[PDB]
Amino acid sequence: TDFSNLFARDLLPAKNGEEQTVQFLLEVVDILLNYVRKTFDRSTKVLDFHHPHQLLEGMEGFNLELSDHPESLEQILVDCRDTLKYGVRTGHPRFFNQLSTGLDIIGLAGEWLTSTANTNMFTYEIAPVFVLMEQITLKKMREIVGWSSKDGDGIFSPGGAISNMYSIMAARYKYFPEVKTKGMAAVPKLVLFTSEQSHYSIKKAGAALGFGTDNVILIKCNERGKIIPADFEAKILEAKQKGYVPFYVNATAGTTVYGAFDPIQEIADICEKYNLWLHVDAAWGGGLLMSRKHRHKLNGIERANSVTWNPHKMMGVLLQCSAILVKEKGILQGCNQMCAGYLFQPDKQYDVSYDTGDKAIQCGRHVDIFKFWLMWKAKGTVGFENQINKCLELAEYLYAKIKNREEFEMVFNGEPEHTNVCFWYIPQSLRGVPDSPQRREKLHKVAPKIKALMMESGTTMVGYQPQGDKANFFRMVISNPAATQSDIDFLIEEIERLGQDLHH
Amino acid sequence: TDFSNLFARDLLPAKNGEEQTVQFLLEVVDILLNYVRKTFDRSTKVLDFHHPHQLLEGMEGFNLELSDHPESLEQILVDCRDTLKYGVRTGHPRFFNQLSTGLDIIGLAGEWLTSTANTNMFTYEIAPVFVLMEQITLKKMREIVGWSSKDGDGIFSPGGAISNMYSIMAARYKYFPEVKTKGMAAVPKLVLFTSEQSHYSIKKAGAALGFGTDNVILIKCNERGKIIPADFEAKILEAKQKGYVPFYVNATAGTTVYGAFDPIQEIADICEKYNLWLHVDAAWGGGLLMSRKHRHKLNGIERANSVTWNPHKMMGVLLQCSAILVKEKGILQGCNQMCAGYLFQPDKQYDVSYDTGDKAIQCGRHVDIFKFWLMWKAKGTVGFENQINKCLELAEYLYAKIKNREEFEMVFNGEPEHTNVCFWYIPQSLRGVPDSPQRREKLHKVAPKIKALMMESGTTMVGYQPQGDKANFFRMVISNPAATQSDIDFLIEEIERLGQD
Repeated sequence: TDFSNLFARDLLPAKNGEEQTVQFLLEVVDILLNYVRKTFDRSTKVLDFHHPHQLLEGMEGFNLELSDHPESLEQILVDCRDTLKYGVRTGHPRFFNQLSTGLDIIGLAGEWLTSTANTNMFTYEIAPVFVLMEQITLKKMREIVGWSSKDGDGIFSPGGAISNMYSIMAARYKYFPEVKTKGMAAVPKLVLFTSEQSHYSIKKAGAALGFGTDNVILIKCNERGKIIPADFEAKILEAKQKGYVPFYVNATAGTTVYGAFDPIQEIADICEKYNLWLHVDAAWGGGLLMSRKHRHKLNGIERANSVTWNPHKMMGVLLQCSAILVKEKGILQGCNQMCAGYLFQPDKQYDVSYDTGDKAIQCGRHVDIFKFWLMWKAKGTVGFENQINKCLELAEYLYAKIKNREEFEMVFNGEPEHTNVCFWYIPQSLRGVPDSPQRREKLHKVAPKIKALMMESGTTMVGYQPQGDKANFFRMVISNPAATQSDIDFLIEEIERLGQDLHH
Repeated sequence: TDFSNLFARDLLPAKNGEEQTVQFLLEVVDILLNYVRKTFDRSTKVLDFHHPHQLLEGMEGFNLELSDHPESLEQILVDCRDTLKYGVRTGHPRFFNQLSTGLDIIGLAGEWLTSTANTNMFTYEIAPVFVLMEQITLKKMREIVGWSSKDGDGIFSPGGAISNMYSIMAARYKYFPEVKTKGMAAVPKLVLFTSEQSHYSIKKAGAALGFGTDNVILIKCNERGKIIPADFEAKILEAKQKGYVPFYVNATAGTTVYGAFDPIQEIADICEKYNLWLHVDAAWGGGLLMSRKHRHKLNGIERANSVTWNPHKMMGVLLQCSAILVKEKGILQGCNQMCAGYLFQPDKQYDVSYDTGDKAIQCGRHVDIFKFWLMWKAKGTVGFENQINKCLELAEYLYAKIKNREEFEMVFNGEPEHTNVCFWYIPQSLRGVPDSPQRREKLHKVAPKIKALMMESGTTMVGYQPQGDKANFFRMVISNPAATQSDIDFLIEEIERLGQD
């Protein structure tokens, strides 16, 4: 009869709704604090798995349907509790399913404040502090990349896929600025280059931006999943022999599956020779720039024309936090500006070059900076460094543990460059067969079955995927500071235990 | 002591940091609660304005610079307090600067939960509840638009600008699917049509997607800022006469400045006749679909092939909340899919049609659904309706108040269709008049001066802008349920006060 007789219409801005608003929000916070507590407790399941149809039918009875009339605030609080009950705990020490794992407390605080501030990034006028924080943070990132203060630009975007899109748009504007007014049909045939094992967002941007996927050329990778530079130069020559114009390459920089690093320095030499825009996709591998021990894997990045870097991956900033960094200033502005009305707006009393909105592809833009800035203040560069180092350390631990075991087979020959560890579990019946197309078809079914059993028990989660002619394999990854040695020991033992229950 | 010698490294996941984690977060919440309290208090300033260099060149105990070593949690709490101190209160009853104004308490709660859940929208695997909420909500939105309850399509996007971009991509794939593989050079000179007063995101997507801005054709508007269908038809004929290929029109649907509504039904007739994709940009005007009294302004929308609708504007959902709705299912999937790795994954144990990420242009995608879904549960459709109705009511009040005053001049002849009220403050010197390029040069300087004085005093904020040949004018807008009639009285009196100063 308290919250069960109260409605949202009775809260602020409703006259003198202050105390009840405070009490409601404190009741919400209480629910979230309990969830935060349980996230770091290993007795808690990673997830209570339900098929889509189970939750759609009233489970139980959590009602997802919408209606004409309001529910009570008590029912709203119940809906909050149930939503968290049936979701996946992405902060759990034993959640290894994605590249982004864990729950940073400072990041969480930063997020809660950002939501309270509730503003757009497009002008200094309504986001003065956040605009300056972005400027400070972006330049710091460019310094870490190895670029000089002489030049530099950048913006945060809604995901690294869109950061990658930015780089291609910027590269096309630098070389063929007439595309903006006249379109793709008014310039020569432009061709892009990316690794066979690079992220699909390159092809996606290729299609979206009017290049066509036929004109996104995949470069051959060696055994370790790295671009072979000789193939890159050969593809360039092949393109211009038929009258096409090579203008852009994407180097990764920490691939999504292998965690491989493309040889940036060799690629840069070829780019300098043929005048190609060099983009480095460090969405995943960019975290390693924070480590003195590991940053050498990105050597040559200082020669890139642009860099994609996702703090929301390795640095464990909360979703989303993705930057595109561009060496030369003015390219993003020139490429994207429409000088509308109305929003920018040259006769403001302040320097309108702080209205960053017109160099974006977005109009309205969510504030992603505060959570990241605050975390950097709370940790220091050394904080990120130590965190990244231990993640990579326990990835080495994992690799060494399974490296020479009969139960496991490594997908490729080579030490992992990132926290990615790619392996098959080999069931007893398959050990020493040997390798055959019939063996691969049976092996293919092993990973999805084990994953199904993982999700049913809710003990752990890890991703599986095929690649090229390889059958489904586990891609283990570590980015969660909550993950410990015993959590890795647990996972290994769990996969083995579940590999002995393939008969359901 | 307390937090003076505690650090982030001592909090969870650190072994014994549970008690200090809870206490820290409760101290953060306390700061946010005080800010929420003050947001709805009219004694509080909307903003304490500072030039960028003023904030950069040191504020007391507040360093923006980053360093190698951590600050104490006490200093972190101070940084939070200072950040909010020097920002703009977008929830303030007297904040009228943008189309998105106000602070919804349920929306705020929803946001806090979403951040705690911290997940991606791309698969049912890691976002089971949120994926279903999105499916339920999108179909409800399609029903409100007037489309079928079965099938249909849509997705939430990071802004209405990108929702607009989706619609052009979808139309292009529907009409010219060869572009995806061959590029734009395989189908020379495709053109897009949009109003002269439509949102710049159409031109922006035109440039980005390879059409060229030359091939984004602007349609003439009448006195009231509406597309002249006449005109629309004439430009189509002109375009195909020179060999170009029309395929797409954008109708708005609630324009950013005038708040005008394009005549969708007449445009739809022309689209049906010439086989053009009809997109309705209801980013701003879409909130009016929730009102039985006002939804008629969007009559014909049921005939659209796609609709952009931003709950984060009129419905007052916290940024960002934007949907693209597509009548025909499978277009977004066909247009956008890359069928990678990873993730998708076709051989999962659950129905993989519930993995929706491959029809997006994004890979990773922020959960924008919960805050919106929760607000809808908390308010009901009737809740949104009553809220929308009062905002439009006090926009009528404003219009009537200044309509026949010597101090004010209306930018165009006609009653506002939305909450947008466009007017000049005319100082004594320019009464009256006559209209000339010489006079417009003087009037242009008025609005920016008053705005500068507004921001200095921090009493209120309202936008100003030019359009075509018109000098800078004020564009008042109302979307904040906290705004009252007395706040409208205050703003008007404040404009007049600042007007001769």
